[PDB]
Amino acid sequence: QHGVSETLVENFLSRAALVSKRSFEYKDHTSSTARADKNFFKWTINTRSFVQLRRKLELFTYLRFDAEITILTTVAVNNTYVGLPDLTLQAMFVPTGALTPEKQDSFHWQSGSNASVFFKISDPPARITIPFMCINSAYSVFYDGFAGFEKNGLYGINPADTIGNLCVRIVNEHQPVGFTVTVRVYMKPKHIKAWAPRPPRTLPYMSIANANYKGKERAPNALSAIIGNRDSVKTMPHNIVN
Amino acid sequence: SMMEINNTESAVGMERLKVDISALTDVDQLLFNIPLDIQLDGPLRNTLVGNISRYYTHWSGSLEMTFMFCGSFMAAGKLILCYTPPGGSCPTTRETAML
Amino acid sequence: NQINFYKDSYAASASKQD
Amino acid sequence: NQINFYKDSYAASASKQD
Amino acid sequence: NQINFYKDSYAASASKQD
Amino acid sequence: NLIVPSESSDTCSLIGFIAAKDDFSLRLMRDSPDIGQLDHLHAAEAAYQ
Amino acid sequence: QLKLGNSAIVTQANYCCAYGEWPNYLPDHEAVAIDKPTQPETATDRFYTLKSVKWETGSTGWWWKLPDALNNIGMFGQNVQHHYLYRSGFLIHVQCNATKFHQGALLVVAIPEHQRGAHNTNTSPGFDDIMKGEEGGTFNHPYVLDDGTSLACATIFPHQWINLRTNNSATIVLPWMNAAPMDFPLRHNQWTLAIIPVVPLGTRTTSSMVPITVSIAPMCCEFNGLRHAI
Amino acid sequence: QLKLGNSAIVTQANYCCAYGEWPNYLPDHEAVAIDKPTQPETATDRFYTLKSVKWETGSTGWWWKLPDALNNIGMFGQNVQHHYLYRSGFLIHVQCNATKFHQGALLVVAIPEHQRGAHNTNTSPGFDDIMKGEEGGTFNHPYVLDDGTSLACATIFPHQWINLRTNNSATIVLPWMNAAPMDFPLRHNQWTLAIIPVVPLGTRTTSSMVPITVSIAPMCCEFNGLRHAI
Amino acid sequence: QLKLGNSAIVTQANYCCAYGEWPNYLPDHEAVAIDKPTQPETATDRFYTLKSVKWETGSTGWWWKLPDALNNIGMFGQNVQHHYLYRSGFLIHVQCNATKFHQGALLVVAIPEHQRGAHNTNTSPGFDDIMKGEEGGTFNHPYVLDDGTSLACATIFPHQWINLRTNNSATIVLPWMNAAPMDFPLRHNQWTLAIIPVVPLGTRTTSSMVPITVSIAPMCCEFNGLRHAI
Repeated sequence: QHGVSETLVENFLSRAALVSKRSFEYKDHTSSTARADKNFFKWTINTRSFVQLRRKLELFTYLRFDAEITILTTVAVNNTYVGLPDLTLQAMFVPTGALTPEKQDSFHWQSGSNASVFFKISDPPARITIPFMCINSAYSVFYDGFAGFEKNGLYGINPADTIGNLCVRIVNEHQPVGFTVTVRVYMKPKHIKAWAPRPPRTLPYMSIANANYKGKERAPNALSAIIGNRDSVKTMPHNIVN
Repeated sequence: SMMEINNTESAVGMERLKVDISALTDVDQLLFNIPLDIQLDGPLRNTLVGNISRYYTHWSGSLEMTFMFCGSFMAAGKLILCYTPPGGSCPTTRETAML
Repeated sequence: NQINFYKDSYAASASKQD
Repeated sequence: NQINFYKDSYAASASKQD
Repeated sequence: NQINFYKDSYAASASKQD
Repeated sequence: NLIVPSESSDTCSLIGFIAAKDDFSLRLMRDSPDIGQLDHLHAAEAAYQ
Repeated sequence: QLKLGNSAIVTQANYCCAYGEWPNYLPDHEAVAIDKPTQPETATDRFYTLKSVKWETGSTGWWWKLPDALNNIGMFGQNVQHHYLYRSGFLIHVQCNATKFHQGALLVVAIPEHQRGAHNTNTSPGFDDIMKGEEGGTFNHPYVLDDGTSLACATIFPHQWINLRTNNSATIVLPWMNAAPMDFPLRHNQWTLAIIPVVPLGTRTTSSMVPITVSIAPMCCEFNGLRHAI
Repeated sequence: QLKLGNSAIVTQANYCCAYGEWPNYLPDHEAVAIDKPTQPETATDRFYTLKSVKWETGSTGWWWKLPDALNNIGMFGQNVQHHYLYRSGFLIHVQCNATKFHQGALLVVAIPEHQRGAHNTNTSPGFDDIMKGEEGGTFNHPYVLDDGTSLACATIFPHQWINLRTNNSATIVLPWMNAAPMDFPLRHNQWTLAIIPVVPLGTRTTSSMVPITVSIAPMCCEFNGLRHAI
Repeated sequence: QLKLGNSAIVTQANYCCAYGEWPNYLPDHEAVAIDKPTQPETATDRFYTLKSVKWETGSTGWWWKLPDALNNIGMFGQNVQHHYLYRSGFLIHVQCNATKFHQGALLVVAIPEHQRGAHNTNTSPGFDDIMKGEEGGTFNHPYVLDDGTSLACATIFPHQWINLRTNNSATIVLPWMNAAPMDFPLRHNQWTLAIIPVVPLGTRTTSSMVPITVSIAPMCCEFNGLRHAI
């Protein structure tokens, strides 16, 4: 007579978990390097950058969900302190492999067809719903095979599994002091149909591109010993002693 | 899903799943005991009943241990699989645990 | 929760009815 | 979406029904 | 008060009806 | 006892399974302590670059 | 008896409908391509027997990715090279027997979408590390299934046990396991037959070179996109 | 399967209703005491497993008097010490197995009212020679059943055979065997499980310390005359 | 007459259904454990009489936590040590009488979940300060019920008065008072019989060593989780 409704996969996986986080600078980028974010960042939307949602979504082989992207923008100041600004941010949704902008004020941000969302810091966080956009009927979470017809393709990375790019910029111009604008993206998968459950991953992750494994140096969660050791098979660790 | 009852040192890798029982010259000896904390670390952690339950805090319901013997067809013998409800120590002699 | 004032069927809440 | 609390018929949402 | 637009029955207001 | 003949290996092995029953239940969901990262994973910057 | 095509195996049995599903052809409402896919019924739906692998004491495991094991064998391999798409189930029958004095256990487990991982490096496995072919592979670390997961939880997958005490065969009957209805065979492997010594081979009698023979019958083969071979 | 209480034995069997009678509670017309006897159903009606005895070559036999084997075990032994009367049947299951290369025979025979006799003396057996307890006894002369009778005619008693060729278990299901409906447990033993090597253990293989394990489940335990323990 | 089991008390009376509830067994819809709990009816549901405590002039009070008073007495104490769970009501009958020349009052009050507190320190009471056993305890400060609450409001609890003018007995009939249906007896005490001199014993006649005798009958005892004793 116990309710089993909390272990539903629609309830199990629909936690709005952190999927992206960049503290990028917000200043005069006339003298900054090429690798640094010049008031914008692209992010290829993947479930794999943070290991807690990843291990939950890697419990299944095939997932059919609607990503409910919630973008939490928060701001800090890089000697003296002044008031935090009410910065307007654009988060333009670019598809996989399409043209992502190269500047803050480039003419790709006009969003003549791309889905953008113009939100502020002092507003509630920008929550959009990105649909099930796989060309297949489910996201191949694990894709045993290769994408390209040649033999140079990446193993495990099906581009149909890839959601897309989330190009996020600050709509405001540069201001005479530098701010550190941290953009946290929270994806809540919903309308979830889950197929083919898998062994939960025990060893720690190495990369987001694959399923490489190293393990800890000692038990628990080591390669030769996943479960932590005890004395003998007839030795009870948490034994009651009275 | 398989229990890692042999979670000892010098059990490297796949030796942790199996439990090596042998011909014993003594009488009524202990072979292994299993820490039954589903939520905590132990031989039930890396199981389907254990990895999914560590996503939760409160749990109910019965468990179902299947012990698969992997000796020869000529190997004959008997075991007793005592479940002891808690409160006391882990029972070490057979007369204590068959109760 | 039955509030879905959008024209898209995927835009609804998480269908936790089972 | 059927929410149009304005007195003008052009003020409605984008009529994407086809 | 009958406003409960959440899918959970415990999320309602304080049931002060007696 | 375990009683084997002279041509069977005496070191016989038991594999132990565990499942749940139909009355099993779980509630009050929490994050898994079985996984956890201290840094970003490899090529997690490459998802941005 | 498991008679598919002209092939046959006299069995004495306990099979495994994988995820409760039997292999069938693609239904016309779930069909995608506009042309009728060819169905080479008795030429491909038959037991293709791979090489036997020596079930030794220090063996770690064996893995055959499907249909990468079968892309060069018989009229399945000729239909694979001449057609762009395919949709096949599989009836894996694994033969491994020994005396009544041998002990051992086999986790004959069929893994859907076995994305492998290399050990102790950030580089992904290449083409030659995955698409081994008819020869199959060998588990570097079978205890973690070579992808950081667990062998202990590998019974969530479609599996059968060859306990050399009880039985001498494992029959796993795999349906089409893909998010797509059909797929390109030369760059993707939906299943992976994993054969793993959970309990190693042990005896006191005279040593025999005990093998594990694998007979994989594709089932309900569709093929589509006919062109020249590769 | 023989599941009594929380105890269980997975069996594969041939039991023995002793004298054709199944253990039942005392009927109210054959009841004697005026107060309702307590019936600790799942706490006592369960398999109490004694020690295993080494089934050797020069073994003579073993005898366990009931309920003297069980007067100090579990909630049967606590009900025995706290109640003046009792009325219990017994479901004796005797476990003894070996390989298919061992030979041997067991006359697992349950003797009602086994009044023993000492050998070559006129002195009766004392208290310590009869009430051995959980440890049981050993036949001084099994060929005459230690009372001048005959082992050859001991099959008139409720008996089962563990022929190590055929079977590996003996199940004897004993009713209440007394002239009285209930009795005092600490000074009387209605049954006696006699386990006797009629054909000794013999093999040519490697020697294994073959035991005989005895699981005795009391059945339909009544108890009456509740007072302090002894 | 209060006849439970073989125990009896000839009474002349005014009892107390505690919170209007009579002790009953656990209903099957509110049952939690999958196995049927044992119900040792006449062996445990009987008046277990504790020691008598000397009702003196400078007496402060007495407290018996239940079933900590009864974890070592009779077939209740043997069922407690052999079973992991239990669910028992209680029929506390408190015997205290004197002449028609003695004055005095007893607040025989049964406290559900009497979480005690130590005086003038921040350290919690230990194990030895709470689980006193059959001997019971003595109130350090009865005016505040040893937990900072008030004796004046202690009549919100199930209570009976032994006014030595009017009556010589208090009968409190306690149901199962726990948030859980069953509980572990050796680490938890649901009730606490508090016997308190609100008006002290006083007379001018010859001094008699007036005691307070406590008879606690458990009622509707279930027990579950049978294992070896502790």
